Amino acid sequence: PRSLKKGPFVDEHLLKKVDVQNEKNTKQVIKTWSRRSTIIPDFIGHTFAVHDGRKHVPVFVTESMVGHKLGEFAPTRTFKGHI
Amino acid sequence: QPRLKERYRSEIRDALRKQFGYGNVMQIPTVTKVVVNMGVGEAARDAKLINGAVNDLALITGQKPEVRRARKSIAQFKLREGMPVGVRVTLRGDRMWEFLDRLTSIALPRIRDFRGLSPKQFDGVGNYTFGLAEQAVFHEVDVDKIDRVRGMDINVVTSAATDDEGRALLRALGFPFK
Amino acid sequence: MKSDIHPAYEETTVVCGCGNTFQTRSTKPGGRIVVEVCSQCHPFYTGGRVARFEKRY
Amino acid sequence: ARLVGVDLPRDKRMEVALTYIFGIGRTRSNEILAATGIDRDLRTRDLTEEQLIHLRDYIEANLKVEGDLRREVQADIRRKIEIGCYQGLRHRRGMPVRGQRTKTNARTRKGPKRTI
RNA sequence: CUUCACACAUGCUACAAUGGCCGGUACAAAGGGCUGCGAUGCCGCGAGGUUAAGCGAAUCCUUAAAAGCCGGUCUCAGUUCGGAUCGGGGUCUGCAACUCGACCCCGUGAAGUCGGAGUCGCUAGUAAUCGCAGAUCAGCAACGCUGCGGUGAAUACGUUCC
RNA sequence: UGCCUCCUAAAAUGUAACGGAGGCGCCCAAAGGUUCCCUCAACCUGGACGGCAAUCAGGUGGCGAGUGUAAAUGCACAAG
Ligand SMILES: [Mg+2]
Ligand SMILES: [Mg+2]
Ligand SMILES: [Mg+2]
Ligand SMILES: [Mg+2]
Ligand SMILES: [Mg+2]
Ligand SMILES: [Mg+2]
Ligand SMILES: [Mg+2]
Ligand SMILES: [Mg+2]
Ligand SMILES: [Mg+2]
Ligand SMILES: [Mg+2]
Ligand SMILES: [Mg+2]
Ligand SMILES: [Mg+2]
Ligand SMILES: [Zn+2]
Repeated sequence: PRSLKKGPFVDEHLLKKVDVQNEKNTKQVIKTWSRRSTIIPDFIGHTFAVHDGRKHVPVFVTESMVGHKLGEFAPTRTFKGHI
Repeated sequence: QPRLKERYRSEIRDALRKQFGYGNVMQIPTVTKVVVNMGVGEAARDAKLINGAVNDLALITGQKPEVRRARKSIAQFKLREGMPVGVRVTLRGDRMWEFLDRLTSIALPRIRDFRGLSPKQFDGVGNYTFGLAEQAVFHEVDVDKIDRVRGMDINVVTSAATDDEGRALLRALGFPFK
Repeated sequence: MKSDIHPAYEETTVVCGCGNTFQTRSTKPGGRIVVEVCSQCHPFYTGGRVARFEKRY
Repeated sequence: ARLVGVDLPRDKRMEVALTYIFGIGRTRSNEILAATGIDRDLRTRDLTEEQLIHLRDYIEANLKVEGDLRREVQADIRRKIEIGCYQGLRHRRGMPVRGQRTKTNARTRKGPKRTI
């Protein structure tokens, strides 16, 4: 939580969504709503579907988005322009 | 005596007679010329490539390149027939081996996020061609004496007769492949 | 035309931070080219989801 | 009197004269002139060339100057764009990035008035 | 509810020498404190961290008031004016700071050289300028609002015209 | 309304019409003289931005490009 005294922040419901998927060979996308969870250096190569208010946006954590929150990649304001 | 040339006729010249069944030592493949051009297409406006694309390949390769003119006029590029659009150097002899030495050793493995070069880039004869993204790693140029970035692509021309025959020549020379 | 047009091109010794060094010929002024990664100290030359549950549970 | 590649202007006190280097402000200039012993109240025309050696080398140990900071700036602006973050969507169009107000202001991140 | 080709209104900070910065050094008033005020000491460049005396308060804390006076320096420059923007690294509150929090450190140094038609406030402790406290409040986008005191002018022939 | 080129024009030349198609009243101090050297366009394959097409490299390619300017005769031995 933004201070270097209590580490980074990940919601507890984000992690334990998988229990028996070490042995049936799947890489299931996560239907999540926690925009506020910091991408720690353990989500590398995984994927998430982030809720931007009206739908879910698929983000792929490559390696270089390791210091940012999860919600920075699903924008929440549609703006094509004035004219 | 350059070090890649003496290493070529030390084990590379002999290893291809076992991997490929050549009867004669004159059938052994060898790189003949290495061609580097910029191709500065943004020279049909304001004509500033004299300081740009000539004064860097002279520093990279070692000899001053050839300003090349257009063949015909294409309207959508503002390109008139008889206008400098590409800058090309040709490397032979000792300066060819000393460019491929400086390429594979220190220049090519310092591209940002480098994961090799594609081995599917042979034309059908045994001639290899890859490209680069920017005014590259090559330490002879610096930020104090360069304008805007510009890329190059490098042709490697061998005496090989087919693709894997030329691919195996470039493997022992030191080209990475994924 | 192989006279007073091309730049100066003399001998130049390269050293690496790993310790690999060799002698070539280039247009570096002074023979003082310095790399910090070379063709022998670089990668690509020498090499389920329940891991979420392993960390904080 | 080139110090790092910026050509310091003549007739100027050295505390402010070292600030025209891109990458050195007022705080760093107090600790360039401290570790080298050069007094602050000194004109740059009285700059001894042996004294110029004492601070042309201390910078490459700890500080950062033209080129290798301006590229560190423009690569960080580069990095945010292709990963597709909120500030990368915001550096392409030109609107301000640190959560500013876009309704009545932000003329610094834009031009003058466009007059529709 | 914080969008952004633009437009209006209310303010703040400026364009500097009656000033900027650095060092020493005086003088307030009214208010807040137990789900709190954190003195002293120590660590940290700094926001702050930790320890804990006193205090339901004319007792203790908030509390260093700032303008001012003295000395040094800068010498009229888009600058040692201006601090918007942006890069990087931090701290605190909160379950949580990406959309969308203040604050701190380092780098970056945009516009602006006193403002067209038009228009606004003010008759004396007033205008002008300088800080401080409060309420809502975990925190704050407080440059607002409601109070407090410091320094402190210039003019009013006159009722023709708005 | 003069000059240039094709067709009509009947396989030498010539040949009418208010018959059918287009040009000219210049341009070049090199786009002239000579000497020496080179082969083009299109297609295919590989290649940073680069696309049907800029520049590169390799194939295939006997003239399909090009010719200061209209068309005809020519020109790759080049007159390009
Ligand atoms: Mg509102
Ligand atoms: Mg201290
Ligand atoms: Mg201006
Ligand atoms: Mg200032
Ligand atoms: Mg002025
Ligand atoms: Mg009155
Ligand atoms: Mg409050
Ligand atoms: Mg006839
Ligand atoms: Mg006849
Ligand atoms: Mg006519
Ligand atoms: Mg001639
Ligand atoms: Mg000719
Ligand atoms: Zn090495």
